[PDB]
Amino acid sequence: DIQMTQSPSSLSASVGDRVTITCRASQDVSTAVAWYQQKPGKAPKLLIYSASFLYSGVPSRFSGSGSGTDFTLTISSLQPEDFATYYCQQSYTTPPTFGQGTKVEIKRTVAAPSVFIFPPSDEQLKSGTASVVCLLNNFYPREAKVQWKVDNALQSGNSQESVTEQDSKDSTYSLSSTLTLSKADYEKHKVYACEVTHQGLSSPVTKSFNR
Amino acid sequence: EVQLVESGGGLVQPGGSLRLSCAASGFSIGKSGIHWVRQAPGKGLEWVAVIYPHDGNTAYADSVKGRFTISADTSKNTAYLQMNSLRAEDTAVYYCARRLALVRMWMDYWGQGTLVTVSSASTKGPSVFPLAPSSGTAALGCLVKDYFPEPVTVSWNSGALTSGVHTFPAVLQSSGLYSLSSVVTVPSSSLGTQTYICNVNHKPSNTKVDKKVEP
Amino acid sequence: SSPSEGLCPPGHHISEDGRDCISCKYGQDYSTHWNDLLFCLRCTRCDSGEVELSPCTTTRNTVCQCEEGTFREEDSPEMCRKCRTGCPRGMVKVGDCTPWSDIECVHK
Repeated sequence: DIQMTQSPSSLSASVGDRVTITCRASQDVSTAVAWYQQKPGKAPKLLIYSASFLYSGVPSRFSGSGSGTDFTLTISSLQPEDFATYYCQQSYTTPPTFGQGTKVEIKRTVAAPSVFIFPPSDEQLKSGTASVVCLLNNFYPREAKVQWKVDNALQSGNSQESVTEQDSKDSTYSLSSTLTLSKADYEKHKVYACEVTHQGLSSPVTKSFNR
Repeated sequence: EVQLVESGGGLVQPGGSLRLSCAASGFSIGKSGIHWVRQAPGKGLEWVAVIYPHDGNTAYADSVKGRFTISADTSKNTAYLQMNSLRAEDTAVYYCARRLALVRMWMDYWGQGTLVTVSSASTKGPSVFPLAPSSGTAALGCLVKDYFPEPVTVSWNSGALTSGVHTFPAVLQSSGLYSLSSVVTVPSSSLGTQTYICNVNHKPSNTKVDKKVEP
Repeated sequence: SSPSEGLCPPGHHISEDGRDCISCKYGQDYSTHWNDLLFCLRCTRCDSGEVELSPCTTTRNTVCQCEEGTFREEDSPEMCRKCRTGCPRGMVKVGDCTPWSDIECVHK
């Protein structure tokens, strides 16, 4: 029926900053719009209903405006509790529909990762497979390039990355890259290397071992 | 205080059936109603259904029409979503929320949610392997490999070791099985002294592993 | 008691059948505008850091202010911080601390 398009997908901001999230309905929904807040692992919470009215216990730094097509959630001064994903909803018709979310993350200074490499354990080799794991610890911003090399041969299509949510104390990220190989393919090569590229490093950092 | 508690989630086959329940406390479902909303892993929110138990009135998302049925038992202050003919794409956390308004679909007091997985894959418990330290701060971990479904839980030292800990989101491997690593950094001076054990729990397969990570 | 156009007045919520306007519970909940909510909104309690300036009524949420010793400005969305007790070394006081502001200083 009715698409709600949020913008931006994501923003970084500091405590204190003014933040503006916009939602656009594909049709006139008058003021039949709500805003919701969701933190990772938790259920959404109602902030605002009928475009501009605050739900109970919602602080006054939260503001909703709009009518018709264009709607706005404003946070006048960002607080530590306000870093979350925000969702617009229309309830002008059935079914009610949601935007795809605006994730509001925290801006901090550049921090270079600490890099570690981990060979397969012998327990795992016994099962007929080998996982080599590369840890990038406590870096900012999120943007990081991990390349794998096996005897200087660039590896493609046999790794997978996972990235942590921004840490609660220091606001950094961490990521693992895992390179999976069969025990036979593993044992045909000597040098296993993880090369990491990131704004906080003056040059790519490589960690490696010899099997 | 108002509280809604979802139950009934689990892993079923395509074509299969599951019945979710939502226990309400602190207000009358008969004087309002209940909404069901779902969030596929990594995705946003999709409303599925509503019921007004006073007049039995129901409404459903087009995705879900004819296959899901929402009902209520006002005597037990509970609503149910009977889910039939389930498809892989119905996989999601299902939340119930209270009907806050007469006409508008405003939702408050959402519950913690219940995970529903629809797959033809079997439950599989993980193997847990050591990520051993020392290739000053040292990194060590546990690689929790090849399980299905979500979720997996990881602690260190029975929850006593929480500082420096990072357990990563699960990733679906090309095989259809999940994997994840949990890692911690510690003073490298402690490697000869403090023992580190990752406590892995995979409730779907009744797997419980405690693995000591040594250099 | 009678809704108009499906909305009830401030201090009231609508019934489940849309035909009655029911009064919020004074000192427990409130609504500030013409609404079709089936429930009134929960009054905010000024717990520990903040003391009550004005009580919750059916049409008005309770209003808090920070206790003596701490301050927050007029429409300030910031959290409540501590008042300075004296001006820095080489200045004089020209304004006292309240719930509304910090101590005011000036040079010599």
